[PDB]
Amino acid sequence: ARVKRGVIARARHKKILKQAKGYYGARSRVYRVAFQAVIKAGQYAYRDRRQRKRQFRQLWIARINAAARQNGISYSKFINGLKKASVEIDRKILADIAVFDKVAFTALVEKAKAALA
Amino acid sequence: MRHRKSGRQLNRNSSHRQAMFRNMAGSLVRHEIIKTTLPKAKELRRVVEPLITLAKTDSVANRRLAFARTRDNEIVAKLFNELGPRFASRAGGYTRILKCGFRAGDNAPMAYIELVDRSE
Amino acid sequence: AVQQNKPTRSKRGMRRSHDALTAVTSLSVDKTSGEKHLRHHITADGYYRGRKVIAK
Amino acid sequence: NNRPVYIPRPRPPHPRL
Amino acid sequence: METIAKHRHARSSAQKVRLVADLIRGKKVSQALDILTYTNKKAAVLVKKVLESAIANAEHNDGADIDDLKVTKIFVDEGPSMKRIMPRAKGRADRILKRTSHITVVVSDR
RNA sequence: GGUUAAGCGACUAAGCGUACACGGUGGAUGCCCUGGCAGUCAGAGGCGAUGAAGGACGUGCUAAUCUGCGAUAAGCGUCGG
RNA sequence: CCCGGCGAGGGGAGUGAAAAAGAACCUGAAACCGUGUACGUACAAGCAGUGGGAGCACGCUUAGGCGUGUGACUGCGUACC
RNA sequence: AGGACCGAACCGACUAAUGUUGAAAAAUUAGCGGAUGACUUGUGGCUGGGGGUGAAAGGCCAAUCAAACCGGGAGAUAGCU
RNA sequence: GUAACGGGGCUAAACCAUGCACCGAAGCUGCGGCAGCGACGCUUAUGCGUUGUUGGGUAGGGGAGCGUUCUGUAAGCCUGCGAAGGUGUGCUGUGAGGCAUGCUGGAGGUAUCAGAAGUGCGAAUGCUGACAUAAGUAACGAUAAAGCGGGUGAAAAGCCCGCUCGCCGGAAGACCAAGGGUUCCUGUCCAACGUUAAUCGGGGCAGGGUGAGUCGACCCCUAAGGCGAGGCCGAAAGGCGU
Repeated sequence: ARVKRGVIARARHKKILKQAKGYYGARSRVYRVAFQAVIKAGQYAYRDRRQRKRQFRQLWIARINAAARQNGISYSKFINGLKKASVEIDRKILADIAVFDKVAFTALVEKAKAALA
Repeated sequence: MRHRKSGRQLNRNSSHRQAMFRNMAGSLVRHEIIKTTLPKAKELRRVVEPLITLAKTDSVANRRLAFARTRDNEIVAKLFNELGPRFASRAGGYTRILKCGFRAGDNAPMAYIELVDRSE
Repeated sequence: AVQQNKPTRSKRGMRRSHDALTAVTSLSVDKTSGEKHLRHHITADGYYRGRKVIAK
Repeated sequence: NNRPVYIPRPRPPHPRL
Repeated sequence: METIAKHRHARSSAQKVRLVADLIRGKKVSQALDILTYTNKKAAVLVKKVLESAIANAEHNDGADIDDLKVTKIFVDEGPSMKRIMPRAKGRADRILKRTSHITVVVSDR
């Protein structure tokens, strides 16, 4: 029983093309070349799903260091004071507080200094 | 480099170019008007105008030289008989060039070259 | 003496960008006949600088 | 739409021995 | 108002007629007419014929007063290509593509 | 409000990239086939010097091909449907 | 009927369920070639992607983002068998 | 008289240049050797594949020759890509 | 081309001893989601109030699944108030996929469970058709050479006529032999070809044109050579030859 595969091939090609839509040059026009992009795009997405956590941690650490140095204390000393005071707040909320409300960050820093000293 | 040199080549050798100029000058002076490409008329001025300059004067040797140039007994007869007196009072500028667009065959600059005459 | 890889339509269009022509934008109207003609050229009918030049 | 029937024999390689 | 006009199966190539089309793209009817008339291209007359057909269609089959008309949409497109075999050296055979182009002119008052 | 200075600073697209709408070359997919492939049921397994198969040339009102035919030439006669 | 070259083609009219069913004629996609729209791009280097990402253009309930296109800048990132 | 001498047609390609996806699947310009004999040519045949022919090079046998082309063994076999 | 800290740069931002803090992975921990393995309290062709553990992977081995043609189900169902294909969207499943719909289309398709594959393409210097690339680049096919005027025509350098310039002229002239089969002439057109246009052509359509006792073929004879009545030979075919 001869079976024609044109419909299935076209469906798969359209799926790949719609996945690859938005790329530059032939990467969004040629299926043979667009297929490589979608696999590479998936690999990049898989890597970035992990890289994003560490990059946001980097950004939050930088923001906390900036705020602490502006207030008159180093990031390491501030974190040590928080740990000695038994504060479980994380870098994300710490950075949000530092960015928006300065008085709250001043309270955090002074409590950390009191715990340290 | 062609610094100050004069004389177009027209994609032709010396013999072909001189024959072309001779024939074109003969036809131009025979018919009082011809149609030719603008470079051809520009290079043909320097040939035709001295013919009229020479024809201004009349003598046996002048007639012989005017025949040797343009190699046409009828043309030389027309010269010294009608081309002389009709321009005896004109010093230079015996020819006029009017651009008339481009040839359809190959899009070449076309222009009509004619004497300053024909005010009948 | 031959291409290692196929150039792209972007580069092709960039190269062809300079191939576009420029309009004359110099249509001159005859003083007498009031006809459009190329500057320093005789009109189609045979009128130049008002006076006739072709007599045909 | 016939495929080229005759193809010339390749140019002899340069001596690489 | 569309008042379309086209000349299919034109001998001139689209790549060489787009150059002429761009000159008149978006200009007034009279300006385009004179530009095409005094353009030194075969495509110039080829598209001037189409422009004349379009303006005649506007005059007759549609509203009069061609004075307030502009060439809004004009574009040149390739057409069917004819295969020709040209002998070459060493017995090699190459294929010559006699390219034809479709030219469309749309003229509207607004 | 004006003169001067410093800083900052959009508005440009010859062309190009992305997404959308509209066009064209192109005959892929979908549907149909008096076209093919393989079998079962039965016949027959030869044609021909009372000139075989296969062909040339002709054959209509018609310039040409297919089909049938042979100077009785898209044909004639007898008997049936 | 008109443009056009007593052409080709096209535009009107009519036939036709349908004429982007017009003989280059069923359904009519892709590589490829343009137009218009919105964005970005003429001091910025490399598998041209991913995460973040300000702004701009389109509609929404509510008046804040949400759906799509674009996306400067930034960390990482040397195609497939 | 000369398997003579110089030199046209004719035969061949010894040198240089151009041409190597060329005008041509070995060509064109000028030089170059024979040009009354072992010369050449038109026509018609004979010698057919481990065979023909070969002033003999492993040369030619329809642009293919240390064993032609066409169809069959045959979808030979490949421990190889 | 600095090039033997990565660079900037550092006299501590160089090396030894100690300490307290922090960054530091897909490693661990916290949460949620999925699948296999063994147990016990129970469900008993299956959930688990559970428990511990496993889940990188090539060749390879095992298990479970998605897609399409056709057959039974199926003369049942959807379908001209719109099937199949095409084209975008929103959901949905660890997935091959599935569902509905905006527009084209126009008359076929097919639920669930089973049966067979010519059953899934991204490569094999793969095959067929089309389109890009180079690129609007080379080239437009002996360096014997065109100009003017008039005519037709929409358009003239190449089409027709006239005057000039040039080439072959032991040929680039005229007859034939072999070889082609109407290309020869006229009228008519630029659909396709002429390496461009063409009104022109050895291009498209129609018509006309080939007159032999003295030309040649045909015919009589024949060389080389072929066929070959009988005849000789050879497994057959067939080879020689009067």
